[PDB]
Amino acid sequence: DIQMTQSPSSLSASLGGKVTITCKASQDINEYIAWYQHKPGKGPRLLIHYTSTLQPGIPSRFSGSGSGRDYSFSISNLEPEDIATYYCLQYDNLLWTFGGGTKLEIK
Amino acid sequence: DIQMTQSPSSLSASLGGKVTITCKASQDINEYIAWYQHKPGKGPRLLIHYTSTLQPGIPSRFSGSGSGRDYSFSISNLEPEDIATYYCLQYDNLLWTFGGGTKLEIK
Amino acid sequence: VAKLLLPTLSSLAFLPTVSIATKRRFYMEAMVYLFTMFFVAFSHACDGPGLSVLCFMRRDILEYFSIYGTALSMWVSLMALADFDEPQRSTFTMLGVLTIAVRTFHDRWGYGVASGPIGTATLIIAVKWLKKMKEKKGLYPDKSIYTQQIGPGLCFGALALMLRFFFEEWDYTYVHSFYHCALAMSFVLLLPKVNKKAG
Amino acid sequence: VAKLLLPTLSSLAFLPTVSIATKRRFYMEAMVYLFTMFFVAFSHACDGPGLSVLCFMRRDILEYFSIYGTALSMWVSLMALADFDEPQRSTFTMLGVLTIAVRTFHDRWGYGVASGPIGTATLIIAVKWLKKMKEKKGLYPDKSIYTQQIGPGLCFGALALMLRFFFEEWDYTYVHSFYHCALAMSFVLLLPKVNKKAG
Amino acid sequence: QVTLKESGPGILQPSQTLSLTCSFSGFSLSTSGMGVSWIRKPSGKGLEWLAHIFWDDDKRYNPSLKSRLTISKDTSSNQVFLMITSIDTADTATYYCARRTWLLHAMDYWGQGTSVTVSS
Amino acid sequence: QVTLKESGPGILQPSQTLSLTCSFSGFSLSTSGMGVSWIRKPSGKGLEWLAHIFWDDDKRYNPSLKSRLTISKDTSSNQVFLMITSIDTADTATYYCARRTWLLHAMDYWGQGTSVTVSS
Ligand SMILES: [Zn+2]
Ligand SMILES: [Zn+2]
Repeated sequence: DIQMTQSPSSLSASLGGKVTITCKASQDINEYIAWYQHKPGKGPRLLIHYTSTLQPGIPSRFSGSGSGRDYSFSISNLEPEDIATYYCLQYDNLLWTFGGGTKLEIK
Repeated sequence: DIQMTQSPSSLSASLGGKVTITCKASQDINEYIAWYQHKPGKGPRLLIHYTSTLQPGIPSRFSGSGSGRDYSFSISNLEPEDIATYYCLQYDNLLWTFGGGTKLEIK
Repeated sequence: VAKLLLPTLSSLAFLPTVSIATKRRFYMEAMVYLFTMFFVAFSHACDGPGLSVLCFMRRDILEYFSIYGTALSMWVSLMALADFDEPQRSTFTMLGVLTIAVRTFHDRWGYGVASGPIGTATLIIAVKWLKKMKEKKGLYPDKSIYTQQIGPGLCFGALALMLRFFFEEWDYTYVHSFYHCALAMSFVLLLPKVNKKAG
Repeated sequence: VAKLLLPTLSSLAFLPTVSIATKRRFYMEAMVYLFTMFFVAFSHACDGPGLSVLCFMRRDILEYFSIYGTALSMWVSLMALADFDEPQRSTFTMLGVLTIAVRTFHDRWGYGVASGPIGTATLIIAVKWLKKMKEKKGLYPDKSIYTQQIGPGLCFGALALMLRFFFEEWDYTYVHSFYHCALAMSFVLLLPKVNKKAG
Repeated sequence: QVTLKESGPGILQPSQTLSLTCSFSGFSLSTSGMGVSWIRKPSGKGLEWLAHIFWDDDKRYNPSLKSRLTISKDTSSNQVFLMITSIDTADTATYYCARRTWLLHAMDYWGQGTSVTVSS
Repeated sequence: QVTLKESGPGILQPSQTLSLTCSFSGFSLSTSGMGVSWIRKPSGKGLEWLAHIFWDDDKRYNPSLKSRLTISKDTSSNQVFLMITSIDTADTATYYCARRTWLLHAMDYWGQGTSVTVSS
């Protein structure tokens, strides 16, 4: 399989601030990264797929970028509703792997 | 630098037998491998360079092969005079590295 | 007068194509557009009564290389979209060069000179992508690539072939100038965002 | 009679070249030799009174593609020896195709059609290797590659150009047949032992 | 609407085989190109993929666990079943099922998830 | 013939700088393309490269040790000198000098080597 890594294991950030949750794959995965929000005690939501494309119904504050083993998830003007755990999903293979996940928290 | 690995750290072999001291580089080194014999308590000799070319004055029993991060040194009909420690040298960079070295010994 | 010069002046429509192709590390595709841009500009310059006296190569050469260069631009812009590995890349690049050369030589004014390469490039792409869809159990090029590159790229492709092969019956000043513009857009759009073999 | 057929029969001298080139994962170089082998065989077949009635393309095409194909074989056999990376590979491959095409079209019987590509390929090689010698503070291609590939490859290269450009004055039956044999050896020898981009 | 629901035993003894059910709603896995994935989260760990099942009745498993994973479906009862063999302390987790599409391959709807733990 | 000879203190205290001499014979390092390499073997370890010096008076060092390596030459006395700073227990070794050519870049003649150890 392909091991996936997220740089902040936890990220303290101010309400109305910005974050850049950064991710490294073990090898090239051709921009087949998707970013999830796991709200506590609930089913995750898909925010972003194919590195940058937002899911319909997502506010434009969330935005992903990067290509070739390094991808970046970013929340703009982050609300108290954004305090949740954020996972990347590598999906270039049908052998999927998630990142370790970032427990984003209020500063 | 480039880390170099030799598979047998020591190799017990019969007098008049054959050996295949096998070597893996950490990355592609373009057949710039050279094989040395360190006779005990003496200055080493160059046997083989650019993976396969024998040094002039070497018996044809010694022969090297391989390409692209995996090279093989081989002694044919090995004499009691061949009982010595054998090192590969990676020399694609001017930052040279030796293998861990094989202490070949009589069985 | 403008109605003689416009087929020459509009031949600079490929200058966005080469400046974009070089910016994206597509240096082979940049050569083929720049080569085409020069030979298409000279092919029309020697045709136009207002400036035909300037040019230094015989008509036989310019006619062949403006047509061959164009058909090879349509080829390498599509094999850039296919994005093969080695040694299939160099192989399918070479298949275009040799086939388009012989075919353009045999009959250059026959529409087959464009249709053969586009047909074969579309088959070679369809073989790769239908293998890759069956491998991933999903739409292989992301719905973004269909809606932003392939869709618009082949939309300008359909416009370019219609302007050249049909609406040439009505005009050669403006229609052929709009053909240069339409075809430059197909080359810009069918290129990927970056050369993955160089950046 | 044999003295008419030998320039056609000796055109199979490139069949070792393509069968060796494919065996070494050099599939682009294999195309260019196979293409050259076919067009050189037909170029002489249509020339020979014993069998000229068989052939199906006009002389104008076969003459151009036997000469262009030959000069491009000399090019890709040398850019295989240079062994560039990306995007310089595809770029320097394309530089040969476009330059040899235009030059062969302009004057094909002028010796410049071979001399330009060999001269430029030798300069492009000399720039890479003198950079790589200065980087390593040593003889860059191993003394084996000089004594087994480059030395013999260019030795048959010198023989091939001498047989074609000088000893054609004495004969066209045997001299031109020995030229096909000499040139097939240059293509076999100047290829590396394996395509490092494919195996 | 699209909705999923996981179900299972919740509590059981080690060295035992369990069946986890996922019921699907708003769509059917009979649809061409449609799939379901099963993902689990061990207590105090990141997410970990388990299994796939598809429209064509093809299947896939996490190769490190493939020796004790078995997945099946009943489209007549709008359900997928994942059976884990030889359950142990590492299987103290929340288990999820997620519906994957043909156009976006990354799973787009998850169920709420269910707890699984081994105890005596 | 071609011959090399290492020389040095043999024994010294830790936290001190030492000079190791290599005298060369049968050739001169004045020759275009010619070089000398210094390699060491710590007691009970594989070989480890240290330093280079060349015909053009260019130099190179093992980057992990580059902070305490200094190499120089005197072609008038047919000699190369390698100075190690801040000597420690890891420098308990046999030190070798090896002549490298222009045609074969891998060093083709070695000296017999000399012992170096730190003690009180
Ligand atoms: Zn035009
Ligand atoms: Zn011929």
